[PDB]
Amino acid sequence: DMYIERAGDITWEKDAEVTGNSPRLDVALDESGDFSLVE
Amino acid sequence: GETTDGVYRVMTRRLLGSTQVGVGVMQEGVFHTMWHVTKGAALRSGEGRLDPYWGDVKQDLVSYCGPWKLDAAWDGLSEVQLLAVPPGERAKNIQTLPGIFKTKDGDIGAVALDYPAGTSGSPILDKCGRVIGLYGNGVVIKNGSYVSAITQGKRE
Ligand SMILES: c1cc([C@H]2CCCNC2)c2cc[nH]c2c1
Repeated sequence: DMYIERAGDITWEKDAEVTGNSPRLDVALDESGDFSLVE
Repeated sequence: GETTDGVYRVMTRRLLGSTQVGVGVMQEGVFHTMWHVTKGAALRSGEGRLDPYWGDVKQDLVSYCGPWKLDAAWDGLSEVQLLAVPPGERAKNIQTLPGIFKTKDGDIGAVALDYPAGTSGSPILDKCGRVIGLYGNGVVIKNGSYVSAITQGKRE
């Protein structure tokens, strides 16, 4: 049995921590909703 | 139950203790999460019951109590924020510039941020605080790094 609990407002935070790169990838999406890399 | 707009944890007591299986967004009285978090099962909010209304396995999305309401889209140029809600931890904003998933059917924004699986359903937001999609359906690339699509539904 699943239940939900509130964790916060959805807002933009000024001066939030900034990280992560920005890859451009060729991918495929199958009928099961899974992405795979196309090479 | 609680119907206030915001981000929520999706929990279960079926396994050991209380386990977080995912996250979702309450907006305009509709609860939005990824299909793989709930598998389309009913949910509880306090003593209230939320029944599935719409879902699609290929989009990996599901809405409860009404149709999908989130319609904002990544502008393709600006940084966004993932409002990550990891299991056992406080909600935290992480800012990033999305990459892109290029598919035979068009391009989708993607975020190269790696969180535990129970963070799936956490919202990705623009500078106005609009939800542009949900985190948690993605791929593992060459490096072994995880990259999530910015998955958004369609508001009918
Ligand atoms: C978000 C979501 C996931 C899930 C998606 C469904 C299948 N794989 C697990 C993972 C796995 C590793 N990091 C993740 C972040």
